[PDB]
Amino acid sequence: NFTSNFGPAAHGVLRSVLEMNGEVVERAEPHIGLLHRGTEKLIEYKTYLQALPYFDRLDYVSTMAQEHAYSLAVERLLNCEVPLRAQYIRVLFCEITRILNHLLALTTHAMDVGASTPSLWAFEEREKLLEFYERVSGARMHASFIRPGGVAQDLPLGLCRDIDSFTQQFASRIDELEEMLTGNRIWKQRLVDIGTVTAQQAKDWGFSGVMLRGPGVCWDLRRAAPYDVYDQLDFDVPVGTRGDCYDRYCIRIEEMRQSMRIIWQCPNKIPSGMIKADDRKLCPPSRCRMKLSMESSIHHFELYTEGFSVPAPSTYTAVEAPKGEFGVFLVSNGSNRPYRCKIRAPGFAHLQGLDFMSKHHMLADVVTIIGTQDIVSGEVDR
Amino acid sequence: TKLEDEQREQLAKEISKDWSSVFERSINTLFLTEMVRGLMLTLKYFFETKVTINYPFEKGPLSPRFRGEHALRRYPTGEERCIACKLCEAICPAQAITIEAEEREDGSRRTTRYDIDMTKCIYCGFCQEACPVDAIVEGPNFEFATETHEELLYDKEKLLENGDRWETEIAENLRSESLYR
Amino acid sequence: MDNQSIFKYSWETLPKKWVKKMERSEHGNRFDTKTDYLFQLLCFLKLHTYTRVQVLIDICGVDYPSRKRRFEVVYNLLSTRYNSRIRVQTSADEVTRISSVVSLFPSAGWWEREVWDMFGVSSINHPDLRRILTDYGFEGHPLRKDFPLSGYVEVRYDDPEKRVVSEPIEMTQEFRYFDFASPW
Amino acid sequence: SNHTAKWMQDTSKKSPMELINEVPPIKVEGRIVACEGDTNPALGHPIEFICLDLPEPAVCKYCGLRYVQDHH
Amino acid sequence: KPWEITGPCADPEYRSAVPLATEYRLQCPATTKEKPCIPNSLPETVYDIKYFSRDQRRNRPPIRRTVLKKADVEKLAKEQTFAVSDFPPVYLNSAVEEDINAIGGGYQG
Amino acid sequence: TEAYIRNKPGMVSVKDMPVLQDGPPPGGFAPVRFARRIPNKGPSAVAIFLAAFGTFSWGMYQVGQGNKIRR
Amino acid sequence: AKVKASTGIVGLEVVPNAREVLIGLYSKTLKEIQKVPEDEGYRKAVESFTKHRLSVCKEEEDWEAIEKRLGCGQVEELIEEAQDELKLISYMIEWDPWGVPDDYECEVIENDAPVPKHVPLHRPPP
Ligand code: SF4
Ligand code: SF4
Ligand SMILES: [Zn+2]
Repeated sequence: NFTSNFGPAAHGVLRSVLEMNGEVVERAEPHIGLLHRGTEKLIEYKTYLQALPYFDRLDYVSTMAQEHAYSLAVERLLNCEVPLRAQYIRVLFCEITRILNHLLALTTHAMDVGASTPSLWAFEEREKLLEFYERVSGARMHASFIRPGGVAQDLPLGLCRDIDSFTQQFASRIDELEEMLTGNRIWKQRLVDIGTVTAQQAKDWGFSGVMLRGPGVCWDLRRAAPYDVYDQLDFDVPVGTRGDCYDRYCIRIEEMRQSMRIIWQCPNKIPSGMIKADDRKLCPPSRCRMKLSMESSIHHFELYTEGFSVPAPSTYTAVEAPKGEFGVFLVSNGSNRPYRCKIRAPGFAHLQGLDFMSKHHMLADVVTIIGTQDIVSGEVDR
Repeated sequence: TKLEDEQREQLAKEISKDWSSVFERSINTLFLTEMVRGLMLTLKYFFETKVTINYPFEKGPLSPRFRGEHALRRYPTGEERCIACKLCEAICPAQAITIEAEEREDGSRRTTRYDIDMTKCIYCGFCQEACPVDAIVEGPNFEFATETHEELLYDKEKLLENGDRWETEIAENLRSESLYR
Repeated sequence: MDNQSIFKYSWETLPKKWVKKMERSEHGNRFDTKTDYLFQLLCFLKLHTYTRVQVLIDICGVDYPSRKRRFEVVYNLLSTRYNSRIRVQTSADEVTRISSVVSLFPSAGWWEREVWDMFGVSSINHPDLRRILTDYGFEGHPLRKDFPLSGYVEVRYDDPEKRVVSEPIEMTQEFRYFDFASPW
Repeated sequence: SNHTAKWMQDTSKKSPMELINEVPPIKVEGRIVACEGDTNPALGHPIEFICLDLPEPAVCKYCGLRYVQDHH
Repeated sequence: KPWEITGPCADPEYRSAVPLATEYRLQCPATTKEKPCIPNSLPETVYDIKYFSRDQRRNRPPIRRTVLKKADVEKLAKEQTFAVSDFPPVYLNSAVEEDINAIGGGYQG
Repeated sequence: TEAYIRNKPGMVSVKDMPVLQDGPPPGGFAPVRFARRIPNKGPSAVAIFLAAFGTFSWGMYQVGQGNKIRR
Repeated sequence: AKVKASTGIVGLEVVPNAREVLIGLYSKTLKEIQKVPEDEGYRKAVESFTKHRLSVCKEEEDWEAIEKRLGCGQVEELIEEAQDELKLISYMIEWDPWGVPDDYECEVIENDAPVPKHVPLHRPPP
């Protein structure tokens, strides 16, 4: 049994070591500490409103579902309701983020396997969506836009019209991409029956997201525990019949289309009203009030110096991120700094997956497995 | 693996119903019609126009809610805006601001040293939200790519004051964000 | 308002010998148990044909540097069939070999290695292999309340003297700590 | 002379203090004023009602404008 | 055009991805032709501020604790009795093998 | 701290005070498309097979006539 | 009629002997819990519901009908659950823990802290 190394597209930094035999991967094992930062230690020596950008930095492809999960955790721990327009725009952008992540993962998978034109077309579409981000608030990626209790700024005018234009042209673009890949005998023979996963060992190794929904078992948090407006937003939730690379791929495309259905359902129901709060003790007052009234200045000052204090208990909060069940565990006590905020990105489950499900294959199939897993070492290590 | 033998039989007994079906599927997989379809789509995109923004002459689209090279504005009278609240330093999530003040001679309070080591300053935005007088702001300039770390350690307010070379442009943005912010 | 059913049934049919505390909150239902029966309790679940959990979501450590039992291990795990999740939370001190669950849920080797180096809590059976997250030979366990934010020895720079080296910390612009507290 | 010497370096163009002394007083008519500039937002400088019952100008503590009562 | 015989390029419900200036963004984000006044409060609050009744936060019940001994354990074990029903409920859901063009003629969403 | 800021001009009560102008126009802009649709309109089986076989036979006949000329 | 097409899950494999295997498994579990363990708790529960499921499968006798009436996912999934339950019983009697000796505290804690409706909570299945 050879002992080969694998230190590679730019599909992240990761160190695979492979006990090999001929062209068979008898045992693959990843070394993962290669990008560590101490995000939990920092959050602790930090705060709530100051630690939001950390969640923005974890899993840096899907750059808003993380803030959405952290905001849900703080609200649950805090009992701070949020207005309907805030909920609606927040779901809208969570779904745009899902589409972003799916484009990137799917077409980077296509590049690992060998295609390139899908990568470039998907990256054009990603440019459009990132333009939506940077128009609404902040830079292209890492838009710290979902604070505890709602959003930071209202969205501009015309953004909905642009959303609609993108919706139509993007239905067409997904159709093009699927025609380009789904059905090409090369892609089919390269993807199908590569990395089968029975639901028993799926639930054992603790997969989530598309992975868990690949082979059989039909369970996503949006339908099970519908955290946000999602009820009024009926959708489809596809499910694969024989868990493997091809079925996870088709799941991803159907999830893109369902996300389009949601992204249209929102700008038809969005209830024009207020955003983000009704207490200038958990959400800071806007500029006019802050510079005209008196107690608004007191609350702005206290809220940007020490932040809000949340009570004693500890909670767990999960969100259907584009990858899987992104989890946050808060152990806050009294004071304004989050005691022991623990992350539960699905990267760990997916890498142990790689370990067991990458046996008795070839190195091209190892690359294919990483592709279909859609790993981001940022979130797997944090 | 006994079932796979049984499954592969039915799957063949199902699609191979008539002769037309087998013949069609065979010359389908034998004349590469999906290959031809992919090639034709590709050739269409080839003939079609491009994107290729041609950077150094026509830059990309932005939004007044942009974040970039910081700046310290000042009143129309030429009088500085910053008053040393320490709010920007307090809310800095990266602690990338250092600020040290003193009572001036005429009486008003101002900043003796104010610096933002731009690197350690990730560009998050909280600056322009904590300021009660709109002193510090993020002008829409992203072309500053010096060749020595020390520069990106923007100096003790001096270069930050020179952000006023954008004072017109920045001003525009602020007006368009006075409504909803 | 979520999973009173599974929790109630699990508590009313359990062998009540090995349950030290039960909390039916609305944040999350807690079975605080003794570290001696943890494997027994978890193997009861995942097998009983009503409260079958079958998936372990997280194994996180919490540090309380003011109690005799310093650490706190926590297992967050759901039931995909019965749409419910519970949080089994055990206590653990400095060196005290805690049982493993890699036999039941194979998805704990990585989470148990992570709780081996981040914290210092041991693990008697297999999963206590070498460290995972922290880089290499590392002095402390860098997530308790003692390992400072900037680390003991962390300067790491190139040396044309030889090649590259790791030397003790002499960082500039020391970490400022603001107070912000509020006596009401 | 010392503060602007601590922060400013050029000493060719006039310092902020010099400009805000170059602007003359306002000579308002009543007994109480409020300094922002000309807009309520987008110009900051929250309301800073300042009395005018002394024979010398009164500074504003943001953007010192030195209002002065006109008549007796 | 020579391709135009099969694929999305030969479908009347097909759109390209080169949105012209006038049709995509005819109003720049800065100087719009309107004047938006975002809401920030409800009238009831803005003229009847009352922060405890608004801040039902910190208005939560206290944490209630109880200890149990062998006597109470035995009593509960005896009084307790299961039933053929309401053990827990089950959360069952299965595949359906639905089409694609169904919902709203395959359009609305 | 909200009345005139939000809207000063002419209202008699706090209700019906502001003008918002935030969301979509009346109608939902469209019904949009989300389902795939790839028409299959190429010559399916017998057309292409007869094309291949006929052009092969005729090309062979032409090769024959040409080799006659060359001889 | 209508033997089966596919259970829908990848790990489970259909079996036409659903009724017979369920009868055998349930009889065995009834016998095991009937003779072996002490008459408390877990034993009470398992006796009750297992004899229930035995009776209902034996009476319905048509696997479609046994699913539709018993009200659980699939006969295969029920087979899995029964096998796992019997395995659990074996483990339990290997390390028989029944009976609280004395000096026993089980602190029941409860706080009714209200949480908003827009937070992920596993709403009960109807
Ligand atoms: S908040 Fe504004 S004026 Fe106040 S100390 Fe900072 S930039 Fe300076
Ligand atoms: S932009 Fe953010 S990172 Fe930079 S100093 Fe200002 S508040 Fe901090
Ligand atoms: Zn002034």
